[PDB]
Amino acid sequence: KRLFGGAARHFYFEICRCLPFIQRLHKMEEMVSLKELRAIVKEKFKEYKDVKDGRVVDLLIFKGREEIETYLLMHKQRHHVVTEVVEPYYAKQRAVKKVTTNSPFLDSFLSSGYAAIGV
Amino acid sequence: GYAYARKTTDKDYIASEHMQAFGNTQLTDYIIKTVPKFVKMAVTGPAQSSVLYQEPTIYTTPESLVPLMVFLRDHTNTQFKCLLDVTAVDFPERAARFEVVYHLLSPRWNNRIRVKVCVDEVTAVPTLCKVFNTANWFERETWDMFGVFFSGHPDLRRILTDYGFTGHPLRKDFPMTGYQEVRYDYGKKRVVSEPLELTQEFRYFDFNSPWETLNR
Amino acid sequence: AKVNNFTLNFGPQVLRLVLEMQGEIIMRADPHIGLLHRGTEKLLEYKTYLQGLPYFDRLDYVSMMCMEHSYVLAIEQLLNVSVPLRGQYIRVLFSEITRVLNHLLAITCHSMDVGALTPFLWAFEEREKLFEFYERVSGARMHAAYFRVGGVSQDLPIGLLRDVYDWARQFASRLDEMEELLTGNRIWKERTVDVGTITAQMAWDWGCSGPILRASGIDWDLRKTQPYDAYGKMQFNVPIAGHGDCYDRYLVRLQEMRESLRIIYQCLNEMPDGLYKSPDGKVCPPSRSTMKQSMEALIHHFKLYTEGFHVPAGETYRAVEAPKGEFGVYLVSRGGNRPYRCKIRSPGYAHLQMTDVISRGAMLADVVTIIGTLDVVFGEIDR
Amino acid sequence: GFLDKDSVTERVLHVTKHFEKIDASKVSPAASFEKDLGLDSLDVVELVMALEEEFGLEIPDAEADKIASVGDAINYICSNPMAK
Amino acid sequence: GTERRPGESGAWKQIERQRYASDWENDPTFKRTPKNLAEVLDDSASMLLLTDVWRGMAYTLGAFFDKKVTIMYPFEKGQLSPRFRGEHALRRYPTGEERCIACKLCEAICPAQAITIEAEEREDGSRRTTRYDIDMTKCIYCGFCQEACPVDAIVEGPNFEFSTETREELLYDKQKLLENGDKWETEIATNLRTESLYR
Amino acid sequence: EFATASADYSIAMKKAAEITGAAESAMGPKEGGFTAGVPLDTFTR
Amino acid sequence: FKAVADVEIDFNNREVLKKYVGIRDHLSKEPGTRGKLIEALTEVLSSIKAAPEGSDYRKAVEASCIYRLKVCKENESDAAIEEVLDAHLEELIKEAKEEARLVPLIAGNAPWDVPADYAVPVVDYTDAATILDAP
Amino acid sequence: FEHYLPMGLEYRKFSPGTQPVKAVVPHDSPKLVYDIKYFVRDYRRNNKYTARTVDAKTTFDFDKLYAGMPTKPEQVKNVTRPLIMPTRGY
Ligand SMILES: CCCCCCCCCCCC(=O)SCCNC(=O)CCNC(=O)[C@H](O)C(C)(C)COP(=O)(O)O
Ligand code: SF4
Ligand code: SF4
Repeated sequence: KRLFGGAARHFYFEICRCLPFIQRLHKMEEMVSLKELRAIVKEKFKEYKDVKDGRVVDLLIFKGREEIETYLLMHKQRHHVVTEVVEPYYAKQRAVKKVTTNSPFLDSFLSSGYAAIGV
Repeated sequence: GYAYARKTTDKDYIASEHMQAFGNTQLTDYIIKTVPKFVKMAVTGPAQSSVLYQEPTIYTTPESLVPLMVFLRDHTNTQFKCLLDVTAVDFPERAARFEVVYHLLSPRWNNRIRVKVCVDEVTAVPTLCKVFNTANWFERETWDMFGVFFSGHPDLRRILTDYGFTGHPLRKDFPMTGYQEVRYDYGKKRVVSEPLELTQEFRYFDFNSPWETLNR
Repeated sequence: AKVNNFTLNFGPQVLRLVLEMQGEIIMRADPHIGLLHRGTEKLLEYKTYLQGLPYFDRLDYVSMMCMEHSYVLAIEQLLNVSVPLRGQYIRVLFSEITRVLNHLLAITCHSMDVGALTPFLWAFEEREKLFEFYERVSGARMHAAYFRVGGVSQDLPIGLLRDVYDWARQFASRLDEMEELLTGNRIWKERTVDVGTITAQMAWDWGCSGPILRASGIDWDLRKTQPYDAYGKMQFNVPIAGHGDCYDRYLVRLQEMRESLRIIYQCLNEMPDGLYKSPDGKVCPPSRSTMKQSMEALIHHFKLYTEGFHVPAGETYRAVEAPKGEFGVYLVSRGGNRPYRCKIRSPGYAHLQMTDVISRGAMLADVVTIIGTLDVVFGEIDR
Repeated sequence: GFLDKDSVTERVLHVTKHFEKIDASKVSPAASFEKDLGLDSLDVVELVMALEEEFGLEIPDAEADKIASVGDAINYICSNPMAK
Repeated sequence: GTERRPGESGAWKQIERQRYASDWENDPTFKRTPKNLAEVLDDSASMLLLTDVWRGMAYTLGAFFDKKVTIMYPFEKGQLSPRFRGEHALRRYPTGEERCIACKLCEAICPAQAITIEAEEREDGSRRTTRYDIDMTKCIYCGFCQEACPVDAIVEGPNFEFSTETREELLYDKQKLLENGDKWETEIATNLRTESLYR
Repeated sequence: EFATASADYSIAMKKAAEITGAAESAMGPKEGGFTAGVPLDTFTR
Repeated sequence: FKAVADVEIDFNNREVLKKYVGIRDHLSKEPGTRGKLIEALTEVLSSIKAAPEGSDYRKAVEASCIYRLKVCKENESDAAIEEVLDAHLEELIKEAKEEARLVPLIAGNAPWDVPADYAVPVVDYTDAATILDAP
Repeated sequence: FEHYLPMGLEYRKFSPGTQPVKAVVPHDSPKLVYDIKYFVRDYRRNNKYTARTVDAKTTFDFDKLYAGMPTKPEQVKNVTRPLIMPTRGY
C-alpha cells in the first residue's frame, strides 16, 4: 500500500518525534519553529521520492539516521544547522519570483565565467 | 587460545615437517574438497607468512562467509584463531566494485590465509562480530571508508572521519582533497566549513612510459 | 535500586573517552578516535613507491624504521628482490635499536602517568644517545627514511659500531638503576598488579600481539616463528609471564629490552663486509659516482627518480614484529608505478578496541594505567 | 465525548488553515486527506503533528496511520480521555 | 623483587579471591607464608618500617650528588653529523655560475610537492631557471631532492636555527636560496668532501 | 591453444570479475550518486 | 623461554609449568588426561555421523580422529602425547570439543550439496627462480 | 656498575666529518663489473601465474596424509628455522 513498507513515513515520524529536543538543545527557539522545521525535513525527503530500489531506500534511511544522531549528540552546533539545513531552504524559496526581471542565465553571466561550485 | 609456552629450552625449529608440508601444499585442495559449496575461486600465491612459501586465497559468497569462517576457526586442521584485519579494495570497472578482504593467522601451525567477498555498493555483507571480536571496529572503518554495509552489526557508525562527514573517502571517484575545507570566522565566532579553494592546486605528474609492459 | 549509569567525558586534551560509572566502578568505555586521521591511505595512491615511503615514519613515530620495514618487505616480495647480507644485518641492528627506543618511552611514560617522574628523565638521555645513532646514519633524528627496497639507503659511517658498543656496554646498568625505583616498590605494585587482566583466549579473540601476548603465557614471537632478514641467525630468548597483568607486561617489556641488547651485541660482532644494496639497477638507484660517468646509470637514475620502478601485478600481506605488536601492510598492485591500494594494519588499533572489556570493574584512576599499558600511539591508530 | 464537537472542529480548521500546500477555502468539516485535499503520507504526518501541537497530546504511529480524514481526527481527539 | 602478596593486588576480584581461598599458594610467583619467628620479623620489617621506599630514596639521593647532562644553549651546542638535513640551499660552481640546469628531477621526486620550477633559455643559450620556489611549510625535510639532483645544486645544509615570526618569511624563492648557498658554501663543501665517499 | 597474458596475476583478476551473483549487480540511473554522499551539484557537470 | 619472575622455578615439574603460564587459571583448572582426550575424540567420532557417508568432510574428520586415537593408544604417558601432537593436553581436549561442536552448523549449512558438474578454478604461482636458477 | 656520561675522548673521539681513515665503499660486485647481462637475473619479470585445471574430480586421499605422520616422540621431525633470507650470493 505504501511502497517499501512505508519506511519513509516511519523515519519521518521518528525524526518529527526527535525534533523538539533538537530545538531545545540547540537553542533554536527564537530562530525557527517546529512547523517550519518539520516542513524542511519533509522537503529533504521528497528529493528521493523517485527511488525505485528498496536497498537504496534502506541505505538512505541509515545515513539519515546517522545524521540525526550526530545532531543529537552536539557534534554539530547551531551554526551548522544554519549553514546547512534552513538557509539553503530559505534561499530556494526566497529567490523565487525576484524583484528583477533578469533570467538566471544573465545573473550567472554577470557573476563569473563559470558556474558556482557548492554552496 | 593456543601457542602456550611449553618447551623450556630454546627451539631452533618452526613447525613440524608433516604439518608444514600440509599447510604449504595441500591446504587449498583440502578446503576445496571438504567444503566445496563455500569456495568459488582459489589463488595460491606469494605467502603472507614468509618470502619462501606459498599460501592460499579463498573466494566466497556473502551468503556463506560466516559458516566458512567458523569452519576455518574451529576445524582441527585449520585453526585460524586470529583475525588480523578486515578491509576493502575498489574496482570501478567491475559490476561488483568492492572486494572485502579478511586476513587470518593460525598460531597452532604457523599459517596464514586470505578470504575475499565481492559485493557492489548496495549488497550487505554479514558481520563477523560473533565469530571474531575485532571484526567490530574493522567493519566500522570499512563502512566509513568505502560505504560497505555490514548487516547484523551492533552499532555500525563512522569511526575515523569528521562528525558530519558524508561520503566515503577511499573510493576511486572521491577526490583526494575533498569538497569542503575548514577555517575560523571572526564574525560568526565559530569554526566554519566552506567550499574548497587552494592557493596552489595539486600538480598531477603522468610519468607512465608508452613502452612499459607490466601495466594491467 | 534502578541505578542509571553516570557518564563522563574524558579529555579533548588526542584521545576522547566516554565512560559510564555505577558509582566508583566503570561499566563501559567507548573511545572516540579520528582526531589524528589525516587520510594517509588515500594519499599513498597518489605517490610512487619511493615517494610514499616517508609516510610510514609518521605512523608509529616512536618506532620509525620498524614501520618502514613491512612496507619495504611487501614491495620486495612482489618485485622478487633479494637483499644482500650486510643490509640484512644493518636492518636487524637498527630494528633492535628502534625497539629499545620504543620500550624506553613506553615504560617511562606509563610510570609518569602513574606518578613516578624521575624514570622519564633518566631514560630520555639514553633516548638522546640512540637518536644520535639515527642521525649519524640518516641525517634525521626521527624520520630517517633509511630502509629502502633492496637494502638500506647509505652505508654505515666509519666509527658507528665503536660507539654503539660503548652505549651497549652501560645500557644494562641504566636498566638496572631504572628498576630500583619501580620493580620492588609497593605503590607501583598496588597500581599495576591484577589490573586489566588478559587471558590467552581473549588475547587471540581480540587480535592481540606483542608484549601483551607474551604476558598471558603465549610463546609467539614473529622474529622466531616467521623470521625475516637475519633474525633466524640471532640467538635470544622470549620472555614469558602468566598473569596477563600490567605488572607482568612491565616485566616482559624490561626483559625484551635486555634481549634487544643481546641481539644488538651479536650484530656488532658479525657485521660483514660487502654490498648494502641489491645490485638490481632497475630497482635500486646507482651510486652518485657511477651516475656521473656511465650512460646506463644516468638513464636509470633519471627514470627511477621520476617514474619509479613498476611493481608486477599481484597482492601480498607482510608483517613485522613491531615493538607494539604486529604491524602489517596489505599491498595491492595492478602493475603501475603507484600502489593501487595500501592497507595499513596497526596493533594499537586492535589493542585500543579492548578498553571496553578491560576497564570493566576498574576505577577512574586505573583507566590511565590501562591506556598506558596498551602502548598506543594515535598516528598508527588514526591513519 | 470528553470534549465538545464544535470548538475542536474549529480548532482543527484553524490549524489546517496555515498549510501552504492546502487551500484555505476547500477545507470542509468532513473531507479526506488523500482524494480531496491531495496529501501524501508525510503531509498527513505533518498535519497530525500540528494537531498534536494544538491539543497537547501524543498520537502513536499506528493511530496516526489510521487517521485519514478531518472527521477521523476530530473523532480521535474527542475519544481521547487526556485532551486539553 | 617481583614477588606477589595476598593483599597487594590492585583490583577487587583477586583481593576477594586471595582472602577466601588458598589458590595463591599454588602459584610460584607468590611469597610464601613465614614459618618461624625470624621470618615473621623479616616480613613485618618489610611491610612496616618500609625499606623498599628507602632503596629508591638512596638511589635518588645518589643521583642528587652525581653529574648532570644539561648543555647551556646557545653557548653550548649538541652534536650532529655531515649527513644532517637542515635548511635547503642552492649552490654555485667556483667560477660563480649556478649549478642548477632546470632538469626538474627534484620537483618530480618531492613527495610533498614543495618545489615549483619554471625555466626558459638564457640570453647566452644556457638552460637555467627563472623560478625556483621551496615552500618550507610544506617541506618534510626528507632529502630526496638532494638525492635526485645530478649536479649537486640543491642541498640541505647544516642550519637548523631559522625560525621566523611570519609565515611569508618561510616561502623561499630562488634569490634567497642562492643567498643561503653563498652564506653556507664552505661548510657544505667540507661536509660533501666526506659524504662523497659514501654516496 | 589459449595464451592471452597467461603468466601474471591478471588471470586471477579477469575471474573474480565473473563470479556468479556478483557479475550481475546493477543499479538504476543516478542511484549510486545518492548513496555516494558527495554534493549533488557535482553531477550537473 | 625466559621466565620474568626473579625467583627460581623448576619447570621440570609439568604442573608447575602449567600453573606458571596460566593454563590452570585461564583455560582449565581440572588437569587434562589421556582418558579425557580419548573420550572427547570418541565424542567427535559419534558427532560426525550426522554428516553423509560419502562426504569428504566426514572422511577428513574421521581420519583426523583416528590418527589422534592411534597416537593416544601407542603412547601411555601424557608427556609423550604432548611431544607428538605439539600442545598441552588441555589444548587438545579443547580442540576435540570444538571440532565436535562444529558439526551441527556445517551439517545445517550442507557444503557437500553441490551439483555433479561443480567446478572451482584455481590459479597457482610459479617463482622465477624455478626457470632462472640451477635445476 | 657502568657510569653514564663518559668523559673526554672516551666516546665519539672523532667527529663524523673528521674520520681518521678514508672509506672505500663497494657499490658493485666484482662478478658484475665486466659481465653485465641482465636477462639471466631478471627475477622481476620471470614469475608466472598458471590457471590450474579445474579442481573438481581430484582424489584427496586422507590415508596417505595421515600415513606420513609420526606416532612416537622420537621419529618426530621438525623444520629448522631459516638462518637468513636469500641473498643470491651478494
Ligand atoms: C536536524 C535535521 C537533520 C535531518 C536529517 C534527516 C534527513 C533524512 C532524509 C533522507 C531520508 C529519505 O529521504 S528516505 C527515501 C525516501 N524515498 C523512497 O523511499 C522511495 C519511494 N518514494 C517515497 O517513499 C516517497 O516518499 C513517496 C513517493 C512520496 C511515497 O508516498 P507516501 O509518503 O505517501 O508513502
Ligand atoms: S627535502 Fe624533501 S620536502 Fe624538502 S624540497 Fe627536498 S624532497 Fe621536497
Ligand atoms: S636543483 Fe638539481 S635536480 Fe633541481 S632542477 Fe636544478 S639541477 Fe635539477
